[PDB]
Order: sequence, then structure tokens, then C-alpha cells
Amino acid sequence: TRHSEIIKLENSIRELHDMFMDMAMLVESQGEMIDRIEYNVEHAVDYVERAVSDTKKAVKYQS
Amino acid sequence: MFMDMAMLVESQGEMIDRIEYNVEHAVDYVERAVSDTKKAVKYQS
Amino acid sequence: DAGIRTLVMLDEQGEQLERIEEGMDQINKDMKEAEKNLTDLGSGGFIRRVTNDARENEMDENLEQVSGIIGNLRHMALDMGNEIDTQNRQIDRIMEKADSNKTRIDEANQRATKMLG
Amino acid sequence: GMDTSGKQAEAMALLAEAERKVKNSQSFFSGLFGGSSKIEEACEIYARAANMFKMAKNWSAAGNAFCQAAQLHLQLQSKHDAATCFVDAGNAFKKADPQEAINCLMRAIEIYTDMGRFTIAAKHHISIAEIYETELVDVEKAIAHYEQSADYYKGEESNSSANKCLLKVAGYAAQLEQYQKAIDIYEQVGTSAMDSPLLKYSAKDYFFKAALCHFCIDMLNAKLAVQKYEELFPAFSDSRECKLMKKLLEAHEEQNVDSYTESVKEYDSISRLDQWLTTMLLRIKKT
Amino acid sequence: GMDTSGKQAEAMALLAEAERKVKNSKIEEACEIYARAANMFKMAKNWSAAGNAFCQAAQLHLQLQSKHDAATCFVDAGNAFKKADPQEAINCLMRAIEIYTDMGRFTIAAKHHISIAEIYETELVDVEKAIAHYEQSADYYKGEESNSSANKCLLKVAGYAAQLEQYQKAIDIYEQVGTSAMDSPLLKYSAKDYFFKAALCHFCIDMLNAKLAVQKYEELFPAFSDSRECKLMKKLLEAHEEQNVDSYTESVKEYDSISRLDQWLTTMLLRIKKT
Amino acid sequence: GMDTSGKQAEAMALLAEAERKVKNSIEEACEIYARAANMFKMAKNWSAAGNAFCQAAQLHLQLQSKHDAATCFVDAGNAFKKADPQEAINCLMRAIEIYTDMGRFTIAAKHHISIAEIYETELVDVEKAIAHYEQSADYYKGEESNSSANKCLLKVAGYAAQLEQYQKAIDIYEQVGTSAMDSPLLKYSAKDYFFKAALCHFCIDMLNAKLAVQKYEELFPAFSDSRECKLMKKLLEAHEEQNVDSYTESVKEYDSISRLDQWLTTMLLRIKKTIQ
Repeated sequence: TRHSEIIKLENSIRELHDMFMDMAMLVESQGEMIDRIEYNVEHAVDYVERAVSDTKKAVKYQS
Repeated sequence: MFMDMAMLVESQGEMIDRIEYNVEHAVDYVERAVSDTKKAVKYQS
Repeated sequence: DAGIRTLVMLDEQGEQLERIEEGMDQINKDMKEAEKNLTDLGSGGFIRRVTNDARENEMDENLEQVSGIIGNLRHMALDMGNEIDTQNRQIDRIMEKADSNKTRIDEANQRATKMLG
Repeated sequence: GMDTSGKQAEAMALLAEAERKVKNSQSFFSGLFGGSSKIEEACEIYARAANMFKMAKNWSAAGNAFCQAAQLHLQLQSKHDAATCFVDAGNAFKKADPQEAINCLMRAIEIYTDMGRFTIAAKHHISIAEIYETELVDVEKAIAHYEQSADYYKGEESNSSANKCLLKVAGYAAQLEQYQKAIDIYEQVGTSAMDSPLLKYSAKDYFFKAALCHFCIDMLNAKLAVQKYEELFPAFSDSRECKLMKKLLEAHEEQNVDSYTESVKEYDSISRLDQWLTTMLLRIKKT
Repeated sequence: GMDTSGKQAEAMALLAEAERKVKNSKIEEACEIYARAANMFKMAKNWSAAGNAFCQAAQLHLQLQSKHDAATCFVDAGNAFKKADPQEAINCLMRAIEIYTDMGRFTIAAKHHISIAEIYETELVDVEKAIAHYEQSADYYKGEESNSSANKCLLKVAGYAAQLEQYQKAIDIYEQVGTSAMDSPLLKYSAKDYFFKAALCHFCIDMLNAKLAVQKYEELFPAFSDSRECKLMKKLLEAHEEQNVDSYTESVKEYDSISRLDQWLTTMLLRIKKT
Repeated sequence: GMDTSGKQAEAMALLAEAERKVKNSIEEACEIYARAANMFKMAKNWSAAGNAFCQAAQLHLQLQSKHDAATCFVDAGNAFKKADPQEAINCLMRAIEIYTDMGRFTIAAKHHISIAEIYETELVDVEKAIAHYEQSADYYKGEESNSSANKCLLKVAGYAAQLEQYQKAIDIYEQVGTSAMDSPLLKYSAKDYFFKAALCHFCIDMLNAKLAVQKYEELFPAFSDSRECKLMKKLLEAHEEQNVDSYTESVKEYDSISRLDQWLTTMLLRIKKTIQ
């Protein structure tokens, strides 16, 4: 009975370990992607703001 | 290692919150621009 | 406790990710409409107790409890794991959308600046 | 270092130049009708001065410059950028002048909610409540702002965020010696959380806390609530919390305070206790 | 089934109408209607015809002044052809990759490179083509500071080379990635595996220098001693000193009771043991 | 393969075309130069690609462009990162200045962190790395990013305890422990920090270490029950008795229970050396 229970506990430990490294690697990739989109959206909003400001100034100059 | 993972999760949460706030600002401004364009086209036409 | 906190924080992250995806879709639709309009404008024991004694009992009991807790943890962990995959996919899918949006607006501006002269 | 003196001097010069520019703007408008370009240029200079002051670590000057820019641009019929500058002033004065930050955030809330942007108003309300609780002991203001933010988020159908605010309000209320609200809020959150696979595991904790909150009212209702929680959420019976409450109730039934404190000490040794639970248990033990 | 025939007939009719309209300024409308027809095929799920229509519409759009739309149509055509002649999908995806790279968008190009390598390796037997594509994608990702994607590609190529009996590149990549992970505060948990694999591969070369390799790994990473892999491998080496079959079989059976070994690991262990 | 020579020649031709176009005297020249730099990057010619990016950024900035100029400068710095760390650092500094002028403190702080990392890993300089990390920490604290600030402060304290005087280390470690005590999830780790603080005080003097560890034990009740507190008390007894054997035995026992970071080993070596 000692062998069975110890082996089962160690197998659970191994499953936990491998799953947690897999999920940690995926979480690192997700965090990098989120950091990327942060600057992506910042650049997008800044550029659209600048373009619409250019449109406003141009139309007001013409009228 | 559990304790270490918790901090990564928290960092992801906070950066997600910041990104969401920026997106809210962007969408609000886009909506305002759409309204202004509609007003301009309707009145000029 | 760390496991539970991890679960709740991941759930919050997923909800916010869904909300930002909805915002991106609305932004894309509004931008397309505006561009079009503007263009149209134009277990029995754990250790053999060699001397019996209470000590050999207590440790065994402790181990029992440990094992049980670990058991629970396993399943909980797996559940927590599932979420990430979905979130990841969603994130990737929004990337493209946003990028396209940006590109579009860029070219749109250039267009609006090339017919003038 | 050079940063302090250099930034102070250059920011003072830039602010004086902006002041002179705005002083001459009236004459320029009267004599030529230049429009609003001068005012926009002055606002840009003021924002630059605020940025330099922020880098200069002089938070008060940066906040004042942001407030001036917000006022001047609000005079220009641009409420969005005025609200942006007001939020900047609120988050700059937060540490230097808490009251000034409070009114700045209130003005930003008013301007935003005028447009129906309830999420930003709720975030500002949460910020105000957090500042009130952290700095001041005015619990009532924090609770009011938390409730308003929770209502705002509920109106947006954004679940999982109003729950935490309601839980915080209920805990602080229970600390304020009002238990009916705390019992109701904890029970509501628990019943909202049972069906969730992810949160179900934490649900038991909520139940436990609620049962402890009902302990002060009277022993009989405490036993009844223990029975109701055990029957409605059978999984809760597995947790050590039920055993702990049963032992505590048994100890109280015979005025056996010694067993009560022994059990509390053993549980604390197993896992360190929190201030709220410690205070609740000590207050109960007085009887 | 009635549904399949109905969808096929609807989409064929839409393509016929699109052809009539384009045959009759007109370029934009023709491209739009052709895109709609390709989508109608894809919904009808005629993979060959759907892909053919997709690439034809993409070419017509290429005739029109646009780049992003061309790339989107190309990736759609590649996805459609995924279940058709692999050569056409590979060609279209290569063209899309070239267009993206010329625009400076290296990340999506690397993703498409990974996809084409994956399809080439899984469908056909030629592994070297997938190895080359994966290496190109890894180099691009490394140039873009993408450590994770480069790490994954390096691991895959090292494993493939080890399977192909070119153990030198496998051990080099394994050691480099292991030391890189060791340098970072995180990723240490996996380093052991890399080291172990490297050792095994070098053991395939000989036995006398395997002792030196494991001693180097140990002195480089003392904690590696605690790994059960080290105990298994040292017992295997000690048994290998004598031409006895029982010892290493017993060691591997005892280790295997906990977790099942992967196909590659078992096939390498049998290869080393049998000779 | 044909890639190397073909892309190199095409980049030379594009550079010559841009030079001729500017000689006529404009965005077309900047676009051509950017494409040439990208092709150089493809050809693995990391060098002279950062130069092309810098030239394009200067040309585009001449007409008041700042966003794309900053992005291209950062890209040039990244390109030179491996080829020439110093010029990459200079480009990153220029980008940081531009961003700070615009007020993007997050980008400036991230670039400061990158500068400190490159300084510490490739070059040998701790003062520059410490200064840049502290600047990034101040920038982020202006942005109220607590986690990044705590990590940077931990790095600064580690460097200071490794080489600098222990006063900075004790101050930062005490601040970090006090901040972490209130956090429910992060409270348990505070013990570690406290232990480190005690070690630093022992590196200064034994009496200071004993007084500080007693004060911490009063401050942090769990610290009393921590194995670190018991080990520290036993070590203090051994050092006070000038008994090195107790020191070695306790260190071996602690190693048996748990491994050593190789930093605690250095501090313990320093403490053992002064037993005399």
C-alpha cells in the first residue's frame, strides 16, 4: 500500500509540475503579446488623433 | 513557484486594465469624430 | 489561497479581454462607416510504526490530509489552465483587427491628402 | 542635483512667458481678432510647464498648471481635453493636495457623466473612495462612493467588479457594528458565486465569514444559519470551517472559554489569522 | 444530401453572375463580387473550388491597386487550399510571406513560415524543408527579439536532428537553450531536461566521454544532481560498463512506473540499449 | 546565397537614390531609406542599418515629425544593440529624451530599464546600471506602477549589498519589507527580506545585527517562528562564542533543509571571515 500511495502522490506531483510549466510559458507569451498591443493601441490612437486634427485644421483653413 | 506565478498574473491584470482604459478613450474619441462628420455632412449637404 | 487568487484574477482578465474585443469591433465598424460616408460626401498506513507509539500515527494522518489537498489542487489547477488558451486565441484575433484598423486609417489620411493636390 | 534648480528656473521662465502670452492675447483679439490660436498655444505652454514641474518633483506646481490649463481650455468649449487636464490635476494633487485632487476628480466625474461615460465616472468614484479610506477615516464617504461605483458598473452589466466593491462595503460596515447589511451582502455574493465553477471554491470562505458575522446577533440564529448553509451548500460541510464553528459553539454552550481560545490558537498556528477575523473573534469572546 | 447540392448551386450561380458582371471602375466591383463568391464557396465547403476562386479573386485584386487586401485574400486562399493540392497553398503562402516581408512585417511572415513548415512536415515525408522553414522563422524571430518563438523552433530542430542521428546540432542547441534558461531567473525548472537530453545524445556517440559530459553538466549546475534523471542515467551508465541486459531494463522500468516516456525518448533509449 | 549580395547591392542603390533625391534640394527619400535599412536587416547586415535608420529619422524629424522619429530611433538602437552597444545606447537615450519631451514616461522608463540591462550584461559598469534603474523606478513611481518599482528597488538593493555599503541595502530592504507586510498575498515573503537585512547588519557589526533582528521579530511576529530567525540566533551565538564549528554545522544543516542562493553563501563567507 505504501508503494501505491507514494507512487500516486509522485505522479500527481509530476502532472502538476509539467502542466504548471506549460501554463507559465503560455502566460509569458500572453504577457508579451499584451505588452505589444499596449504600444500598438497607443500608436494607433495617437496617429488617428493627429490625422483628425489635420483634417480639422485643413477644413477650417478652407472654410 | 506558485507564489512566483501569482505576481505574473497580477501584472497581466494591471496591464490589461491600462490597455482597456486607453481603448475606452480611443473609442469615445472615434464616436465623437463620427458624430462630428455626420453633422458636417448633413449641414453642408 | 494563492491558487484561488490566481483563478479570480484570470477570470477578471478574461472578462476585460472580452470587453476590449467588443470595443475594438465597435471601433472598426464605426471607422468603416465614417470612411464610407466621407468618401460618399464627394490508505491502511503510510509508515511501518516500528515501535507503534502516537508519533507514528500523527505523521500518517498528516500525510493523509496532505494527499487529499493535493488531489483537490490538481483538478482546480487544470480548470484554471483551460482559461488561458481561450484568452490567448481572443488576444491574437484582436491583434489583426486593430492592426488592420490602424493601416486603414493611415491610408485613408494619405488618400484625403492626395486628392487635394 | 542640477535637475531641481534647472527645472525650477526653466519652468518659472516658461510659466511667466505663458502668463505674458495670455495677457497679450486679449489685446491681440481686440485689435485683430486672431481667434483661438493664441489660447491654444498658451495652453500648450501651460501643459509643458505642468510636465516639467512633474519631472521637477514639484507636484503642487504641476497640479496648479494642469488646473489652469483645464480652466482655460474649458473656456474654449473643449470639454473633453478640459476633463483630461482635470483628471491629470486630480492624479497630480492626489499626493500633494488631497482636497484639491478630490474636487478635480469630482469635476472630471461631472464632465464625463454629462456625456454618459459611466465607466470613467465609476473609476473616478472608486479612486475617490480609495483616497478617502486610505487617508481619511471618513468611512461614510468611502462607502457612498463605493456604492455609487457599484451601481454604475451594475448599470453597465459588468459583473465581477461590483461584487468586490459590495464585499468591501459589507466588511467595512460589519467593522462599523452594522451586521444585517454585512450578512445580506455576503449571502448575496455567496449565492451569486456558487454556480461559478471557478469561484465556487472561494464561495465557502464567504459563507464562513457570513456565519461568523451572524454569531454576534445571537447563538440560536447562528446555529440555524450554520444548518441552512450546510444544507444549501453541502460541499461547505467538508471544509474545516464547519468543524471550527461547531467546536466554538460547543465551547460557548458550557461557558468553556478555555476550549474556545485553545481552538482559536490552534487554528491560528495552522494558518495566521487576519485583523478582521481576530477582532470579530475577540469581540465575540467578551460574552 | 440536399444542403450540399443547394449550397453548390447557389455559389456556382453567384460565380456565374460575377463573371457576367465583370465581363460586361468595374475592377473594384468585380473584385468585391468575386470575394463574395469565394466566401459562398467556402460556406458551401467545396475546398478545391473554394480555393481556386479565392486565388483567382486574389489575383484580380492584385490587378487592383492594393496590398493588404491582396495579402488577406492570399492567406484566405492558402487556408482554403490547406485541404487541397499542397503545392498551390505553399506557393500562395510564400507569395504572401514575401509581400509581408517587403513591407517590413516580419512577425506575420514568421508565423506563416511556421505554418508552411508545419504542413510540409505533417503531410509529406520531406522533413528538411520544414527544418529550413523553421530555422528561417527562428532567425527572423530572434532578429525581432522574440525569445519564446526562437526557443520553440530551436527545440524542435534540435529534436528532429537528434532523431535523424545528427546529434551534434541537437546537443549544441540543447545546451545553448538550457544555459540561456538558467541565466534567466525563470525557466530554470526545464533546464535539467535539456541537459539530460544532451547527455543522452552524446552517449549515443560513445560511453567513456559520457562520464565527462555528465561531470561537466553537474559542476556547471549543481542542482541537477537532485534530478531523478541524473540517478537514472548514472545507473544506466554504470550498468552499461558491463554487458548485462537486466540492469538497465530494471532501471528504466522502475523510472517508468511514475510517468510514461515519450515515443522519441523510448525509441532513443532502445536504440542505445540494443547496441 | 543570392540574398546577401542582391540585398546589399539593392540597399546601396536605394541609398544612392535617396542621396540624389535630397541633393535636388522629401518623404519619398525617407521611405526609400527605411526600405533600404529593412533590406539591410534582412541581409543580416545589422551594421549600417542603424545608420540608415538614424539618417531617415533625422530627415523626417527635420519636418517636425516626432512619433515616427522616436520609433525609428528606438529601432536603430535595437539594431545596433548587438552590433554596437554604445551607439544603440546613444540612440535609446535620444529616444528617451524625445519621449520625455512628449511626456510618455512609461516608454522612457522601459528604455531606461533596457539601457541598464545592456550596461550590466555586456559592459562592466554598475554605477550606470544603478542610476538608470533608479531613474526608471522614479519614472514608474510617477506612474504609480508598484510592482515594477518594487522589482527595480530589489535590484538596486541587491547591487548595493553585493558591492556598495550596507546602508542603502538596509534602507531599501526595510522599506520593501514594510510595504510588503500589508499585502495579504506578499506578506509571507517579508521574512526573507528581514533576514537579508539582519545579514547586512551582521556584515556591519554583530551587536547591530542582534538588535535589528530582535526589533524585526517584535515587528513581524511570524519572523519569530521562521526558521531564518532560529538559524540567525544560532549563528549569532556561534559568532559571539568565536566558535566556527557551530557556524559551519548550522550552515550545513540549513543547506540540507534548503539550498543556497549563492548570495547568502557570499554573505555567510563574509561573516565567517571576521570571526577571527
